[PDB]
Amino acid sequence: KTSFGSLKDEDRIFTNLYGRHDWRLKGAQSRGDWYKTKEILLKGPDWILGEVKTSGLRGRGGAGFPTGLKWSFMNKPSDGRPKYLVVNADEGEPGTCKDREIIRHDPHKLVEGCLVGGRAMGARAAYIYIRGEFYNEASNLQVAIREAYEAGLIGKNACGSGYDFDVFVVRGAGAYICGEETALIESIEGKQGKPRLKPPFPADVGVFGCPTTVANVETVAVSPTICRRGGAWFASFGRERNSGTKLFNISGHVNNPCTVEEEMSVPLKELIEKHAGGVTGGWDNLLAVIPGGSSTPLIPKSVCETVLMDFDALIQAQTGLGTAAVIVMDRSTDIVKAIARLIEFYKHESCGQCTPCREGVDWMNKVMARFVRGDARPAEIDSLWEISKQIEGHTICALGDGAAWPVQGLIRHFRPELEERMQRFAQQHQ
Amino acid sequence: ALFVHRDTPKNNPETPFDFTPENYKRIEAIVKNYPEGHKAAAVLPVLDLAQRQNGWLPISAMNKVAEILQVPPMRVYEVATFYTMYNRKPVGKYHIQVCTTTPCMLRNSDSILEAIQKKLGIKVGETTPDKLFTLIEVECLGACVNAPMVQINDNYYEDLTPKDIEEIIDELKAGKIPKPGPRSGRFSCEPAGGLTSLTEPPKGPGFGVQAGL
Amino acid sequence: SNLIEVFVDGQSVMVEPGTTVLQACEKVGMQIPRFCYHERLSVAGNCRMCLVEIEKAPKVVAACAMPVMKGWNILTNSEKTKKAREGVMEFLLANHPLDCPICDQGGECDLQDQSMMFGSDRSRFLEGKRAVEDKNIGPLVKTIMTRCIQCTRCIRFASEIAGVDDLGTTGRGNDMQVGTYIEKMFMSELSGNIIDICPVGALTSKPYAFTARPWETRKTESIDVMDAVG
Amino acid sequence: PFDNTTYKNLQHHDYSTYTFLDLNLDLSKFRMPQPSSGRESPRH
Ligand SMILES: NC(=O)C1=CN([C@@H]2O[C@H](COP(=O)(O)OP(=O)(O)OC[C@H]3O[C@@H](n4cnc5c(N)ncnc54)[C@H](O)[C@@H]3O)[C@@H](O)[C@H]2O)C=CC1
Ligand SMILES: Cc1cc2nc3c(=O)[nH]c(=O)nc-3n(C[C@H](O)[C@H](O)[C@H](O)COP(=O)(O)O)c2cc1C
Ligand code: SF4
Ligand code: SF4
Ligand code: SF4
Ligand code: FES
Ligand code: FES
Ligand SMILES: [K+]
Repeated sequence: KTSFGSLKDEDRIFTNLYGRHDWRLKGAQSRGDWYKTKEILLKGPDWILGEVKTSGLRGRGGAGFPTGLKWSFMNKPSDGRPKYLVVNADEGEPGTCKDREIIRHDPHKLVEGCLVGGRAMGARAAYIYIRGEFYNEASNLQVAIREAYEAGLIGKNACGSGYDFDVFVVRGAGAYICGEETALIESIEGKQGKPRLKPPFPADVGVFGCPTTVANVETVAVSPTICRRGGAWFASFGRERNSGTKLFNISGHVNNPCTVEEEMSVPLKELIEKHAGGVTGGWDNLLAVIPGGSSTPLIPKSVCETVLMDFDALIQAQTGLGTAAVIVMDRSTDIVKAIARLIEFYKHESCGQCTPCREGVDWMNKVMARFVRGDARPAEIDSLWEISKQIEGHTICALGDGAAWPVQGLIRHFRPELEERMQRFAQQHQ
Repeated sequence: ALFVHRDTPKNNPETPFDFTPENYKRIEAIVKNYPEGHKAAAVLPVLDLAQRQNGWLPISAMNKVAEILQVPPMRVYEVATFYTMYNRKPVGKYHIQVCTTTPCMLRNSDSILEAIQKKLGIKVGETTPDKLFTLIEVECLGACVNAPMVQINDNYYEDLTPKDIEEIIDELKAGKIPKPGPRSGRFSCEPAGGLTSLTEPPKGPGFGVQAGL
Repeated sequence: SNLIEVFVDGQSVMVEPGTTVLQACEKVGMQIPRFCYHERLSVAGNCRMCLVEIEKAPKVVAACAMPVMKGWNILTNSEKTKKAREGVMEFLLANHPLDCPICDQGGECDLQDQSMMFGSDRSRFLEGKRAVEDKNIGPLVKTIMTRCIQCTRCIRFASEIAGVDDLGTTGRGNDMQVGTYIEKMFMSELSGNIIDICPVGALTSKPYAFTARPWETRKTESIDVMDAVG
Repeated sequence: PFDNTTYKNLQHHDYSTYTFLDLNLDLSKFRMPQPSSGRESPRH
């Protein structure tokens, strides 16, 4: 198969995404949730790991690491310490709101995914680190957790299989840096949300020093569907190493901003034209598209015509897939102002532990503010580029790369715009 | 935005603070949610619980939380200063937060901002004279397809225009509680031009289950 | 014997398991520059000065925290190692105040010495620096937090050696301040030793302040008689 | 009757400020005994 997109409603995993049906236990049980879970629990961790590594499912958090291998390093015999699965439900990234709808509208899918994942690695309990601002979603998840506890699906003798598993909900306190897995692990333990250094990986030393696997909501909620329908069913979509379905949040300067599931290798132009209703002012009014939120660099209209929205066709397009969050800017937008706002967001969300981010993100914010005001010279611009090259790869966590990438993308794609802005400032005020 | 504390008669270590007995039971449940030997994790929820006692954190809840969990108070100070959702100053009853990140900036969140500023007669980070509102500016809050959006207390008011946020402010001043939802025609996340996807009824259990399971 | 083979600049050497890159380079004889690392404190790794390059690998690793494995060749004098050092120290000196003539650390400052050794020769910073509000922690240690580089030797010393647990970091980002958050005196048995382990002139000795300079003082090795420890 | 036009997530209009903590307190009677590290505190 070579033509992707136009996903049929039968193959969509996330039914009741829009909340038109019941989100509680009885509504979810009539859609396919909690069905033959005890058979999977009896088949066990080797079968679950094989079925999730046959599908080719990667990490939907934004790094794209293979889920089978990542859940496979944790499978090892015990050394006296318990094992834990932790679900990253933070989404501090701008443009991304898919897991909010997953938690609010399909919480039992998340709980069943937690149970299947904890069976895969032999985890003792599950910790769900929801965002601090998401009070209603946390309460909905707690209601669904109590409803599953009442029916005997989890807790004592989970689903009639003899396995012990628990689920906990830990609210955040409004931090983007807590979305990072090691910083999330530290913030669970009651400390400041500052990321650790790998090694040690969380599979060896994680939360409370126990073995730990941190997985996204989107890659956890699809695990029972993978283990039930089959790995080849999930692998039948998309390209090779690009298998499955993906949730896209299209927003910005579009007619109908929305969250919609789609085939993993759908073209960007087809997705924008079909689901979002088109760019404001037509397709010819396009200026720039950010494919995966503020971490991923922007791409102009010249590349957006013939691009595919998977991992490989976007890393080859000098950008990244990220969280698959589409931000659309048309011709009536100041790109430098948008990038300056993104850098201001990155400097307002920075843990300040390690030196290069702590100094260089503020430096980039000041330089970008001077760029927006135009009070700068062209010779500074490449210097700003070098500043990004002194941040990427020299930081503890990947917020430094996620802050250096938009500046590099904006410079590389719109150096003439910046040069025109500063020369207009020079010829006007001087 | 000062990260150091100066002793004032309003905010002193001798400020009266103590949890209610029902909050003591809730704190005990929070502590029992965590493994033994790692009680310090309970610093994160319980301190937030203290905020729900007052709406803000004087330096008497931090010392009390440090005392009931056997942790030094400087760790509680670190926790209260690292995160932005803990109020170390007395905020108003209705704390309004406006998201001005780029997916919300493209859909004119600054229009909402100047409408609120014109209506309430205050600026960003300023409290109303009757202590009913407090307007600040925050980063992204994870509802970017519903841009522009604001958050009041723990409720989300999304997809607003200036008229809707004016109506929300007049409803808050009257004492009623508005519905925490988008003010447009759509409900949660569907496109405004009709449901493009998920129009089929759900298949139900037993569909697509492979053999040998 | 569990000693494994590693290479520093092509030179083979034996190491124990669990050895960091910094200790292996010291065993060969190379002193990797460091700011937050201390041989008697826990490994923090929040300054990124010790970023050394392992060959056949597309990333620099923190030598103060990375455990070595077999077959590793460590390049302590390559090009990208020096580029990483220069970028990290340019970031470090971006917000540092111009306080060198009025500093007691001048002439024995670690930042000055490795700025001359591994740093660049000019500053491209054309913005405004920050200014941290000062603190009081007693009549022994003079505090000027404008010069602190947030190395967190304060916290590790007060938490692992002195056992006070009264020093910490309040803030998030460029405005994070190392202090006590209240008017609290850091009074302890070993409360002066932070002046020994501050790489900058942020914590100085108040009785010694503005009196002498390190290059004109003669050092005589002697024995303390104040107690029976010797 | 299959209704595809009414938003079914209507419970969250009734949530108070103590809903999450009360739900946790009510759920706390169904939980496993937590494992112990053999000490009260890391500073013990
Ligand atoms: N989803 C969101 O809200 C956001 C997503 N992102 C995206 O996330 C990515 C950055 O996140 P990272 O976790 O730093 O990415 P990646 O470097 O770390 O690693 C992904 C996962 O693989 C694991 N892993 C990698 N090598 C391993 C090994 N040898 N052994 C065991 N485990 C190993 C890591 O522990 C981690 O859990 C970027 O792609 C960025 O665009 C960025 C910001 C927000
Ligand atoms: C600054 C930063 C913030 C992150 N925030 C999130 C997040 O909010 N949600 C998420 O799933 N992953 C986030 N990640 C990615 C995680 O490091 C990691 O990929 C995730 O916890 C699990 O990814 P997986 O799906 O491959 O298992 C963030 C990474 C960084 C560097
Ligand atoms: S890159 Fe920034 S946010 Fe990440 S560990 Fe370093 S200082 Fe913290
Ligand atoms: S600490 Fe060092 S670099 Fe800083 S002012 Fe003093 S002598 Fe100069
Ligand atoms: S005052 Fe000195 S020792 Fe303390 S954290 Fe700052 S640089 Fe390190
Ligand atoms: S950009 Fe405003 S909610 Fe995300
Ligand atoms: S000495 Fe290794 S990062 Fe500071
Ligand atoms: K010193």
